[PDB]
Formats: sequence, structure tokens, C-alpha cells
Amino acid sequence: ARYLGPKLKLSRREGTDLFLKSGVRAIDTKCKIEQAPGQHGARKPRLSDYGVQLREKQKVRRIYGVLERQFRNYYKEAARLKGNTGENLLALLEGRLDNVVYRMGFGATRAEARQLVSHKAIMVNGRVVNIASYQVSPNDVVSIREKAKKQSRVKAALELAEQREKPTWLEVDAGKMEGTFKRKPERSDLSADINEHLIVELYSK
Amino acid sequence: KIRTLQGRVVSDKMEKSIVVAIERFVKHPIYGKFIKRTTKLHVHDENNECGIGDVVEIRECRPLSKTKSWTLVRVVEKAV
Amino acid sequence: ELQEKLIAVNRVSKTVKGGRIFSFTALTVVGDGNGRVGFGYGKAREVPAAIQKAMEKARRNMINVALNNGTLQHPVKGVHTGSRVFMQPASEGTGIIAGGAMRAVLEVAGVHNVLAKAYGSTNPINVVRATIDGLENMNSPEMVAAKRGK
Amino acid sequence: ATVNQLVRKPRARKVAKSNVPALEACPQKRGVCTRVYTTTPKKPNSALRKVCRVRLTNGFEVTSYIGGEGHNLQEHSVILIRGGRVKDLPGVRYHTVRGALDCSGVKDRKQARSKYGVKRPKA
Amino acid sequence: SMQDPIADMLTRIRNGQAANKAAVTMPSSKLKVAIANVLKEEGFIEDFKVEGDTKPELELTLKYFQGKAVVESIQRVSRPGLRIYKRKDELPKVMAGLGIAVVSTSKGVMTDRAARQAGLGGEIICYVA
Amino acid sequence: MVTIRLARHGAKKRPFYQVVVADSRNARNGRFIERVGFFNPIASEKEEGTRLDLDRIAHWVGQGATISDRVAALIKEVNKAA
RNA sequence: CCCGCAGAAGAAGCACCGGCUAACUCCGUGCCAGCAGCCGCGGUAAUACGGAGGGUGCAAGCGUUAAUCGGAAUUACUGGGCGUAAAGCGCACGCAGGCGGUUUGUUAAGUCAGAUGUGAAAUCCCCGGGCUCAACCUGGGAACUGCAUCUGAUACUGGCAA
RNA sequence: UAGCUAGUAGGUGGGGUAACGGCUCACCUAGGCGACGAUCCCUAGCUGGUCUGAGAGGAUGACCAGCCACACUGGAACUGA
Ligand SMILES: [Mg+2]
Ligand SMILES: [Mg+2]
Ligand SMILES: [Mg+2]
Ligand SMILES: [Mg+2]
Ligand SMILES: [Mg+2]
Ligand SMILES: [Mg+2]
Ligand SMILES: [Mg+2]
Ligand SMILES: [Mg+2]
Ligand SMILES: [Mg+2]
Ligand SMILES: [Mg+2]
Ligand SMILES: [Mg+2]
Ligand SMILES: [Mg+2]
Ligand SMILES: [Mg+2]
Ligand SMILES: [Mg+2]
Ligand SMILES: [Mg+2]
Ligand SMILES: [Mg+2]
Ligand SMILES: [Mg+2]
Repeated sequence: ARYLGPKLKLSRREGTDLFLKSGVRAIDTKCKIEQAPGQHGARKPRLSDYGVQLREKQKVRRIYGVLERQFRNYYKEAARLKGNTGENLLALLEGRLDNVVYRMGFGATRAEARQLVSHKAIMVNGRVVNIASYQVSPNDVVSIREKAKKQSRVKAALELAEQREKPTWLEVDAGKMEGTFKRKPERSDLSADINEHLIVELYSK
Repeated sequence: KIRTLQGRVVSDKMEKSIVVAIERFVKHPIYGKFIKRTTKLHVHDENNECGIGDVVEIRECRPLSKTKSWTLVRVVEKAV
Repeated sequence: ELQEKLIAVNRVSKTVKGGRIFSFTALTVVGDGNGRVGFGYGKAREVPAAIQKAMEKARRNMINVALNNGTLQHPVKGVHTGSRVFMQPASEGTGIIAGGAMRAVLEVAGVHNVLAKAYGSTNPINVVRATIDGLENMNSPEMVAAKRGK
Repeated sequence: ATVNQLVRKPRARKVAKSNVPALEACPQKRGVCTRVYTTTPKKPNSALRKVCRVRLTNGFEVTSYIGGEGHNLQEHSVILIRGGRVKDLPGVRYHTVRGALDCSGVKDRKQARSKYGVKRPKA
Repeated sequence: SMQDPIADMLTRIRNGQAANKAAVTMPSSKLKVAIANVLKEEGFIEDFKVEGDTKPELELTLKYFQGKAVVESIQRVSRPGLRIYKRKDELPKVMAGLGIAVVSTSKGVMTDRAARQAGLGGEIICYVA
Repeated sequence: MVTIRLARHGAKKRPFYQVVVADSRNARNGRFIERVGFFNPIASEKEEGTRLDLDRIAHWVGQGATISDRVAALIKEVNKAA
């Protein structure tokens, strides 16, 4: 159910970095990025409103590490919820635990942050939660379990996390390795190069 | 009374076997137009008294024959 | 807010003595994204020339349309040739849903929450236009008082 | 037109004849292979298409297509048939599930083996 | 035929209007008037007049605003073939809010706005805008 | 006669009874006269888990109605007045 | 449900890539073998056949078939047509039926109004609560656009009268 | 498929059922139903709802709950609330 395949190949097709090797270095290169996702990589993807509509939601997916079925419901939920469908989708997608674990530093890459969750090395308001999909709400308190703490990974994880734009809606430690999800991110934080109404449009027809 | 019905006669030639018309009106449940929809009713009128073309008042009673569960109360007009 | 976009391009043949001689047809739509929309047609032996010659025609021939915020005031129906279109204000939930090809003229025209659908033939050259008029004929949500009053 | 008119005789919906008397709407049906012809197709195309005529579990006698490159199928072969006309072969309206009952999978196929019924070749 | 006279009124407007015709007249009726009334009170016609006695003569003054006429569209709704009766919660509002809907009620020919306030409903004669 | 019983509208392994007044002869999860409370045996020691319109129950019992054994408990367990 | 133990260890497939349609090249084949939802591909450079490399889409599923509705305003109440595209009976009179100018009175069936009862629970929806999330379970509202009784309103329609 | 109906429709009385009742009988009347579609023919358990549709609709009546009917086929009763 987890993609599992050559993570970088994705970013090159989607045409940007989706921080999946995230790890150490940045602004890729030392990769190959762009002009050959495949073998006819050179070719110019002159593409349907459909093409661009597709690739965008695809791009967003290859990021949060979600597969069609879940993502589809995420959209279906957004819509149900009052207030802009396209934004709401982005809300749900952020409240994801795996997300609110890399978005706290505790993990190099969302992919890795998730690996933690599945391995019950994380807790909400005290209790061990080990399912990625776990929706985090405001005031919540995600924290690394005492058992296996300041362990290899989680170090550099907390580290180059500071080298990131570094959030606002959430308040992290680094000694305790706890962290308070303070508010549901607004449209305005995160984003810029991601186009909702496209992917809303994709799931509209 | 508990409800009253109105309706003209239509048949009196039968020993208290009077049958009464009951013309309502109703919105066609699909095409909106209003249409006529009749309800013949075999009603009891002791001592056969009203005639065909008499308007009359009617009321639901218990059974008097496989067919009769109504009896008259008043008449209203005659010669049509 | 230059904002242009073509709806459809199409080959067409002419046929003479020596053979068929083909051309192309561009159908574009430009708008300020705040009122003022227009479409142009224009055709030409090569494609660039055609889409080109089209924007130009859509520079002029650009009418403008009394919005009511990001939306329409009331619902409206347009109808040219065999095309017959309908669109609604739709107190935006998000909106802008409508058959691509009038998404186009709606999009660049500034409306931000229409729901529309096209009946009849979906021949672009006639729905764009059916809608332009559709927005055109649509009357002033205030200057209907203008109309009345006296 | 008229409301009156519509009232007497309401509008009615054209009923849809199925194009595949796989009788009672059945995902497929069984049959014994009456005769295993091969004929040639319609105007534009030109070929020797393999087919078979099948007596069905429910007694329809119907002609069906035998997809693939080659097939070990003969008279008295018990096969499985599915919806799937062949426009080219007029009056051929069903296909034969390669790899069902007595029917074989296509030899050596690597691509689209699910169709044409072939086993994941011991990699 | 003469069987529906209100549609005949609606149309004599509709037509003359598109003919840029100053006035327009027609045989009167109680009903006819009560409507023209509403048309006037809501500023679609200029002013009416019933110059008759035995053979009454409803007569209307059309207005033209800019170059247009004031009546951009005048359709019948109810009609003797098919009568329409909306309750109150069901009363139809034309051009969103602009334009009107002439409706007869247990208390007189009013406008949907009016009838809505009144708290009642009835036969929705025609639409105007 | 007419009884007041539990009607396991629950869920496999995680039950949850509608307490109901019904015709004792009908199915446990079938036809009833009215609902008159519920009782969640997994309530958990958070807040709720045994609401019980005591005024109705007492009404039907005055009408004749009989009472279960596990309803019996719940009543002399919601103490009664406090 | 919790705790320990070992080792990445036991755990990835299916369809598609001519257009509609996200994804392209080589080899073979040569109107053959074959493909095909529709258009249509195959007669020597086939992105359409078959294999290969690459890619796109889904993922413990993937494809195919069968099936209802959808897009279909393609039975058009909402919401369509009949000069030449399917469609005005060869023409006329006329019963039933449908529709009916104009005033007043009356009636109050249609129509409209309020009140009241009823419209089982579940479901659906809204706001919560319980299972590590979810599916699932559950509190409470809301909704059930309906029907029926009473009382009123009289403009419109129908009845009666002139 | 355009006509259908002799317990047929109604009256009177006896009998009858837990009860109203052509339920049954005797007698009397000559009625009753039917183009707002009877009779005849084909198909079918109905509902809550279920899927779909923006709605209006269309399609449908597993799983849950309500009602009905049936218990190898046809027919009957006995017991019993
Ligand atoms: Mg799954
Ligand atoms: Mg206990
Ligand atoms: Mg492509
Ligand atoms: Mg293929
Ligand atoms: Mg070659
Ligand atoms: Mg339809
Ligand atoms: Mg047509
Ligand atoms: Mg013709
Ligand atoms: Mg009149
Ligand atoms: Mg309910
Ligand atoms: Mg929760
Ligand atoms: Mg009158
Ligand atoms: Mg007797
Ligand atoms: Mg529709
Ligand atoms: Mg069962
Ligand atoms: Mg028996
Ligand atoms: Mg007995």
C-alpha cells in the first residue's frame, strides 16, 4: 500500500522536488532531476487540461505518500465539510499524523516520519498511536516515546528540520521531543506551488 | 358529523340502493393539470326519498350490505 | 490580467482542381478578469498564424458584463444557432464548474462561482457566443431600478 | 405536446434490448462446441478469423470468437463464453474465455496475460 | 380563442412594446385592471385608463427607458389548460429578486414580494421583468 | 404480556442495548411499543452509559408491564433518585 | 491491549501507453498472424499485431464480463419537436371529453391560511460521544417535501342565479 | 381485450358469527359494475427504504425493520385465548 518505488523518479516527472529523499542535501541535482523521468524524458509534455489537471493531484499525492483510495475520500470529505473544498482537502492532508511528525522534525522525510508511527515510536495525548492516517486536531500533543528516544534518526531529523521554513501552527521541543499541534494550518501557510481547484476540478466531473 | 360528503345522485331507481356521485378535483401528480375524478358510492337512504339529480348530504356508517357503509342526512334541491 | 486562452483549433479543407487545400481555425477568448470579455475567430493556412490572427480579433469585439461581485446577479439563458446554454449565480461554495469551453469565457471574464451546463450541440464556436450574449443580455442588478423607478 | 395529450397517453421509455443473450444477464455462460469454423471478415479487413459455434448451458446456439494467436479447441470442447462482439465478423457477439474449462491459455504470451488466460511464467 | 384573455393582455404589451408603441388598448375586465394596477405600482407600465362603460376599454401607457422597453420579458404561467397554484413557501421569485410575479390570492392580485409578506399564496398569473 | 427488555442493537464484541417496551412475544431486536432508555455495557469510566427515562418505565409498570432481570438491575442501580 | 526475543528478515501484482486518454521507441510480422469500448489498426520503416526496453495508471488487488442510473434536453412535468432532417389524419361534420367573452350576487369543491393529530424504529443529513485511526458503534437534533380533522380567507377556477 | 354480473345489486324475515355484513337462506324488488377503463389477458408479494440524478425523475425492493402470504400439491376441519 506504500509506494515503495524509486522515490526520486517521482519528483522528476512531477517537475519539482517533493522532498522524498528529503534527507540531507537539497535543491536536488546529484540526482538527475527534470529532463528525463523516463527514456523519452526529453520530450515536451504538451498536454490536455486533463493532463495538467491529473499531474497536479498526482504531485500532491506523491508528497503526502497517499494512494488513490484514501486521497479520494480525503477529497470526498473536504467537499462534505463547510468552507472551500480545495482548501479543506489541504487541511485534512496536513492533520495526518505521519505529516505532523515530519512537520515537527522528529523525522527526516514524511516517508521516514511514517515509519516511526507504524513502529509505535510516537504518542498523542499520552497514548501510543501507530497508524499514519491518525487525524491530529488542535491542542494535540504528539511526542516521541521515551523508549527509543534521541536515537540515531531522530537526531538529524530534529536537526535539518530547523533548516526548513519551520511551521507556526505547531510548537515543538527537541529535548522532550514533544510538540503541540496548536491550530489547523491556514491556506496561506504552506503551499504556493499547488493548485487546488485543478484537482478539485479533476474530482468534479 | 365527522366529515360530510356532498355529491349528486345518479341512480335512485332501486330499493334504498341509491348511488351517489362525488366529484372532486385534483392536481395530476405528474403533469400538474387539475382533472375531474369521480367517486360513486352506494349509500343507504331509508324509504327512498331523493331522486336522480338531487344533491344530498352523506355520512359513513357501519355496514348494511356488502356495498353499503353510508347513509343520508339531508337533501339539497331537486328537478335538474 | 492580459489573460487569454484558446478554446478550439480545427483543420478545414477547401478542395480545388489540384487537390484539397487545408487551413486551420482558431477560436480564442480574452478578458480582463473583471468584466470585459470577447472572442474572435480568424483562420489561416498555418496554425500559429491562425491562433494569432484570433487573439487579435478578440482584442476588439470585446464587450463587457455587469457582474455582481465574483458572480452573476440572477440566473441566465443564452442561445445561438443550435447552442443553448444555462448558467446560475450559485452563492459560491467554490464554483466555476461548467463545460470547459465556457469555463474558458467564464474564467477570463471574472465570474468565480458559476454553475453552468450546455444543451443543444456543444459546437464551441456557438456556445462561446451563446454565453457571451448570455452574459451580455444579463441586466444591471441595480439599474433595473434605473429601468423602473418612474 | 398538449398536457391533455400527455395525460391520456403519458410519455414512455424505449426499452433496451440487450446485445448479448448471455441469457438472464449472466457474466458468462457455459456451452459445448458444436462446430469450430474459421471465416473471413467484413469489407475493409481481410483474414482467417477463428471462431466456434456453441450450444449453451441454457440452449441458445450462438457463435463466439476464440481470441489469441492459436488455440487447441475442437468439436465437443466445453468452453466458457463472455460478452464481447467482434465488429468485422457480423453476427459474432460473444468471446471465448481463453483458459476456462477446456479452453487453453495463449502459448508464450507475456503481455496482457490476464486477458488471453496465461499463467505468470515462472520468472 | 378569447378563451384566455389575460395571455392576450400580456401579449398586447409584449408585442406593442417590441413595436415601440406608445399606448395599447383591449377589452377590459375586473381582472385585467387589478393586474395593470400591479404593473403600474411596480413601474412597468406608465399609466392605465379604462375609457368605457358598457363595452369597457382598458388602455395602457407603455414606458421606454434607455432605448429599450421596460418590459424585457412577459410570459404567462397559469392558463386555462394548466392552472398553477403555489403555496407561500413555494412562491417563485423572478430574476432572483428583480422583476416580479403577479399572483392572485384570497386577498387580491398582488406581487410575490407583497404576497410573501401578506403570508399567503395563490394562482401565479404571470411573470414580469 | 408486555415486558421491558434489552434489545442488543450493539456491534460484534462491542454491544449496546436499546432498552425497550414491547410485546414479550416478538423478537428481541424486533417490533416494540416505544423506546425508554439505553444501556452501554462498555460505557467506559469517562462520562455516560445508562440513560433511562424512569418516568415512562414506571408508567408502563403501572399499566401492567413486567421487567427483565438485567433491566431490573439497571433500575435498582441508577439508584433511583440520585 | 501490554511487555520482551530475532532478523529487512516471511510478504507485489494487474491493466494500459494511435485518437477519445495519463504514458514511445527498437525488433519481428507483412491485408498474414492478429487487434478492436467507438473511430479504426495490419499489403516493408506499425508509437494500434506479437516480444523487448522504457513509461503511465491502480495496488492486495488489477483487468474482463454481466447489471441499474448517469452524462441522454435521446419520451423533453421541470425540459423537445413535425415547410424541406423522424413527424399534421386526403378533406369535412360532430357525440363524449378538454377549453371558454363580459357584470353582479351567492356557493366554498378546487385554491390559500392557521391550528391539531398523524407521518414506527433504523436509514439519509447536521453537531457531538466510544473503538489507537478509519470502516464500525452510539447521544441529540434535523428531516420525513405526505396524509387527515377543525376553523378561517373569496382574488382565481368550478357549482347555482339573474 | 368493450362490454361484464343470478347471491349478481338492493329490500323484507329466519339462521348465522366474537362481531357489522348476501355471511347464509326464503321471499320480494330489478338492480350492480364499465372508457375517471369494468370484464378478459400478461407480470408481481407491498412498505420503510436501497442505488443513481443538481433536482424532477429513472431503476429497484438482498442483507436491517414493518405488514401479508406460504409450510411436498389439493382439500378439510378438530383442539385452543
Ligand atoms: Mg486498501
Ligand atoms: Mg459492569
Ligand atoms: Mg497522451
Ligand atoms: Mg491491447
Ligand atoms: Mg518494422
Ligand atoms: Mg433523462
Ligand atoms: Mg428533437
Ligand atoms: Mg419527412
Ligand atoms: Mg372571466
Ligand atoms: Mg422515521
Ligand atoms: Mg473520534
Ligand atoms: Mg365565479
Ligand atoms: Mg338480517
Ligand atoms: Mg439530468
Ligand atoms: Mg435472513
Ligand atoms: Mg394445506
Ligand atoms: Mg374453538
